Amino acid sequence: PLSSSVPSQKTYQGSYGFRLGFLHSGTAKSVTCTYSPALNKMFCQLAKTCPVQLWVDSTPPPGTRVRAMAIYKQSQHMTEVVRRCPHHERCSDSDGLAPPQHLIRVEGNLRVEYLDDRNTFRHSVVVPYEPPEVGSDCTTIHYNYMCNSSCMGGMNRRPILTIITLEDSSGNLLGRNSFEVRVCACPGRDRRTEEENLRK
Amino acid sequence: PLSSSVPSQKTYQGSYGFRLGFLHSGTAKSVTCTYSPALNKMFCQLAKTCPVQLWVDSTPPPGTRVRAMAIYKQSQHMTEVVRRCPHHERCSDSDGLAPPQHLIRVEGNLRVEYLDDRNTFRHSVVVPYEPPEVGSDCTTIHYNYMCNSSCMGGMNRRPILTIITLEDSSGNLLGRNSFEVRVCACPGRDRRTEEENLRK
Amino acid sequence: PLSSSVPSQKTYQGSYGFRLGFLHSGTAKSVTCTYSPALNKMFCQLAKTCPVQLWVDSTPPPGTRVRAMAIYKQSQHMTEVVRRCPHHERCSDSDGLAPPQHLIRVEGNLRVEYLDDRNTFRHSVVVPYEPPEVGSDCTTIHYNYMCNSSCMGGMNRRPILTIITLEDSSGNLLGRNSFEVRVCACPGRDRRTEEENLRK
Amino acid sequence: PLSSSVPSQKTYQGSYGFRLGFLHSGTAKSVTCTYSPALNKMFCQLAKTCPVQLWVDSTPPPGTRVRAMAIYKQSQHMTEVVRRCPHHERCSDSDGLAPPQHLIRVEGNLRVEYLDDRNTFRHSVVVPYEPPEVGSDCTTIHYNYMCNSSCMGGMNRRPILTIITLEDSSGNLLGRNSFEVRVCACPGRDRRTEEENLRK
DNA sequence: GGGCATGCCTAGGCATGCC
DNA sequence: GGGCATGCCTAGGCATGCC
Ligand SMILES: [Zn+2]
Ligand SMILES: [Zn+2]
Ligand SMILES: [Zn+2]
Ligand SMILES: [Zn+2]
Repeated sequence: PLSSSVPSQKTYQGSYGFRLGFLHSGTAKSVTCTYSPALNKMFCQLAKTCPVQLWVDSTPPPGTRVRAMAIYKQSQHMTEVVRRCPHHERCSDSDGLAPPQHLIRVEGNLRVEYLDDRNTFRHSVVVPYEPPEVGSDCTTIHYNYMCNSSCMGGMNRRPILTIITLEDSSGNLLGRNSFEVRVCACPGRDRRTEEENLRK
Repeated sequence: PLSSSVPSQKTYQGSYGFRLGFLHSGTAKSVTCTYSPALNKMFCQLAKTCPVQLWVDSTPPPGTRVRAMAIYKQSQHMTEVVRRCPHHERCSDSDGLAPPQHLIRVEGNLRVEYLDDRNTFRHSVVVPYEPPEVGSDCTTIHYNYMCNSSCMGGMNRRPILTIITLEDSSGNLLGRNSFEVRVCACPGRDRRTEEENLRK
Repeated sequence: PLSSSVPSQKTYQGSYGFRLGFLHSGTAKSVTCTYSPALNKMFCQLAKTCPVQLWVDSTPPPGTRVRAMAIYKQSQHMTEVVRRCPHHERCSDSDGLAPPQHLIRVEGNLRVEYLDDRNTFRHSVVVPYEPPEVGSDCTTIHYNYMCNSSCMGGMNRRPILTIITLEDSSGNLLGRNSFEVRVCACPGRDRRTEEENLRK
Repeated sequence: PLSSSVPSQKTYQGSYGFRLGFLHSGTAKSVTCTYSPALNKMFCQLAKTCPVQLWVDSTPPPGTRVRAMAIYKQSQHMTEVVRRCPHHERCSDSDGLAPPQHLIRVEGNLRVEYLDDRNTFRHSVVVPYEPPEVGSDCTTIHYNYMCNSSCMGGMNRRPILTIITLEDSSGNLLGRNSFEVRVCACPGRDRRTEEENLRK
């Protein structure tokens, strides 16, 4: 169905200098997850690990949370809630934690929460923010996308954005970043195709 | 789910000399329904008209009915009921007569009945047999197939057979014929490919 | 654990001329199921369809059943019950019909029964025998093998035989045949290797 | 299952100047335990003795303990508790002291304790710290690793770190060090392979 | 229709156990 | 200990949708 609103996608580093980082995976045909700096776009396979690094200039307070939400990138689809297709919704692949209709999961976090917003109807997945150890320089979260961009009755070949927000314990906004996502069978092939088309 | 049984597919012309016939459509691009005599296989597009001719040596009694049912061709899948995938099942394309989950519809017949067999769980579509119209030596029935062979969560790229039975009143068997079906985007392309592969 | 007995493996065509047949699949590196006439040995992948044909000279009575049981081929292992390994036993792959510890499953048959013999401790899977369609010449049963021959804590790289018995309603021996089985990742590779080694 | 937390792996020599040392074993393939300074990685065979030296600049107080814990090295697996596979868990190889599911054991110490943390669900093995024997400069602990890195349903080919912590009698941190571990059939072969690949 | 768009299968060859 | 035994991963390439 449709949402009454559209989540802001404006980059906002905020007080803590919140930025995203991504691994340097190349574009081998079927690399599981690869990020394009040129496009600010992640290309990844269904249900595979997608590492996203959280960078901050200073450490946010305890109780700070990290939320991920997908929206359609094209303005005419923006009000449509991004959700899994009827087939994948029904298949038996829930990890015991995630609701069957949620596109975005976090893997390997017992404290994960899945929200179905009563007012906006938007799905999101939230985990507590954890600083890195004083040595290490960033915190990595591992997302799984549970449909292909092409799934009929679902994203139906429409591009999406993932919006990552840093929130305090009440859910107030601390920072925001985003990136485009294509979930597909051949991330390396598809990334090189879209990068080539930039020259066209 | 699974059926307790598998419908017989044995050709049986019976007392009335029941045979099927098909149009001579070629193998072009744009072609919505084309039949391969070499493969005894119909290639057609989703929700497009598929004419099947009923030929008989003599006219069956009034009350005679014509039933169509799909089964998976591969033996290991035979017990699985052929049905629409979750996406097409949910989309809003019912013609007001056909249940949403039935793969096979008859178009242009007010006296069409759709059965969901309580014992076998098989879907089928039945119309009254009408002797041929003045000038024709055959009665034509127009079927529509409402999922592609490739629909995930549905036929999922498994070939099917359509079994056409000539039945009497009680439902007893007067005759039987069958043909393979591929529902696909490019029937002409795919027909020529499979015919070529016959030489391989 | 150990069984008190060892099932006979003697070929016995019996009154009905019971024989097995197998498809002509080649030795492509990772063909899913391929049979070696030279070795009387099936090579197949885990959980993949393995067609076995039942041939008879004349039709056994209604109520006749077909049973499959694995035993270790090497004499010193013969008394050890063939079962799934601890890992596969625990994984969530049951089809709703087969107990988790059974190596051998039948796919696509609602009337399948799984037995855990109270006296011998042997596992077996049984289905009703169904004659061929009026035209057809044999009956095909589709087995799945749910561990690799190499599974540690399970078959642990020991070869097995599958024993197929034709039985009456009561369990009385009507006929018996058998074949060796290797469940492996690359059936074609492994079949060619063992066939080559015959010359060594 | 998953842990709610991830143990810190930051090196911390602390007040007592806590360091690890390892023997100079070469890579004669057969070798049962060999350490790579280039990789800070131990390569060892299942259940074989793995000497780890504890070095300190000054002697920690009586009641000081030494704890070992494994975690997955890859960030996406970090929250998954490292444990033995289902096969090795079930086999009859307990030394009378170690629980069957613990990956890491200490050999030759009657005062060994095995902990299954109620809050984190992590396994660990702890012994009292003993200053070196007179004439020795370090204290050697002998660990055994009870699965191969490749065990299916266990580590499943994922690299692990062993974290060695010096803690006081309350469990408070006095010092910490770590090393990567590969448990495998051919330590010398595999060490040379990974060292060679450093140049690639 | 002719060109893509885009998922699925599999042969090759690497990873890794075994005696 | 070198020679295999054997499962896993994925780039090549086809299957099949789309307009
Ligand atoms: Zn989907
Ligand atoms: Zn469909
Ligand atoms: Zn197994
Ligand atoms: Zn193990």
